[PDB]
Parts: sequence; C-alpha cells; structure tokens
Amino acid sequence: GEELFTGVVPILVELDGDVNGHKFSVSGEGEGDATYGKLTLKFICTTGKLPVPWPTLVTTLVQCFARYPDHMKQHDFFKSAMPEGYVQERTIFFKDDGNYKTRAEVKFEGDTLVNRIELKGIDFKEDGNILGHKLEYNAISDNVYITADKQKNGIKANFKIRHNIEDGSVQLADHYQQNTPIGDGPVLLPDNHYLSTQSALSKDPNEKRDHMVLLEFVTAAGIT
Repeated sequence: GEELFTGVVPILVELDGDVNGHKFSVSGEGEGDATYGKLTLKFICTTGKLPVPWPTLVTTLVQCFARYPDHMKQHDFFKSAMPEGYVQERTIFFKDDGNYKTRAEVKFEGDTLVNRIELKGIDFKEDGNILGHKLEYNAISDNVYITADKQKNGIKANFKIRHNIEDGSVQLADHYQQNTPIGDGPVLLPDNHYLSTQSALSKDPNEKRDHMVLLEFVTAAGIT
C-alpha cells in the first residue's frame, strides 16, 4: 500500500455537482509525491462557469498523498487501503448558509490515483457568500483532526476552514468526514493525529476556461 506511493503518482479527479439545482462538473489532473507530501493539480469546470467559489471545492477535490513521518507510518490509514481504495464522505456546513454532502471513491486505476466525487449542496442563500461569489480566491490552510472509527473499520475526521470574504470577514466551513475501505483487507487504524495542510491557489494565465491551479502540501503530525 505504502509502496505504491514512494515515487511521483499521476492523479485524476472527476466531480459531478449539484448545488441548489445548479449542476456542474469538474475534472482535474496532476501528480502527487507523498515522500514530500506534495500535490500539483489543475482543475477545469467542464460545464462552463462554476456556480460556487473554487475555494469551497478544494477540500472535496486525496489524503493518501500525506507525508507520514517515519515514526508515524503505522497510523496512515489512507495508503493502507490501497490499491483497492476507500470511500471518503463529508458534510460541510457553511455557517449561516447551506451545506455540501460529498461522497467519493479514491482508488488506483492502473498507475493512476483516481478521485471520483459526487457533491450535493442544499439550503444555500441566493445572495449569500457561496452562490453570490463573495469569497476571495485565497489559499486555505488548517489541520485535519483524525480519529479511528473501529465500527466502520476506518477513520473519522473533523476540521474548520475559514474562507476569507471580500469585505474582510470570514465564512466558516465546518467539515465532518468519514473514510471506509473499499476492500476487505487489513487497514491501519490510527491513534489520534492531524494532517497539517496548506493549499495555494492560482490561475493559468493561458487558460480561458473556468479553472483552478493548486500547489498543496500535506504532512501528518501530532504524535511524538
């Protein structure tokens, strides 16, 4: 499982979304290098204009690429589930606004690590920060707090993302996450720890489609 990540691995992401009945699709390509916790990705809205802010999709759009320090390798659930993969589900509660519910399957297709996602968003405000596009195209950085879930043979996680709003304020997105293996083989059930994650968002100056370029670092921590 871990051996599948010792080099650079191609990534494919495919997302189908429906937020308040606004339907859209995103496709992504890039590479991950778990040795350095490093991800480089480019996403394109294939249906036209994205109806929500790109920053709100970052966490949805492959924590198997986390750098787990040598001394914490027995706590890496994500790679232990490979190549068969895992289901990753979230509910993301946007404070004073709607929620996303996401279901994804993360697995290998040949040599390529694939993340296939369905996203459903409901109860958003038409002129809120999300459907009104009031969030700054700004990096996000925070800690993903992971705990074991023995009853599902997987993990749970929780974290908060504070998205900057255009007026200087913050739009909180409270994340609740569950991962469960797809295969029936043994997986690593971790002690409590976190992934320290930083995502830098940018634009391809030659790209005319609605898109997002990401450079992301992911590092496991919190166990000495």
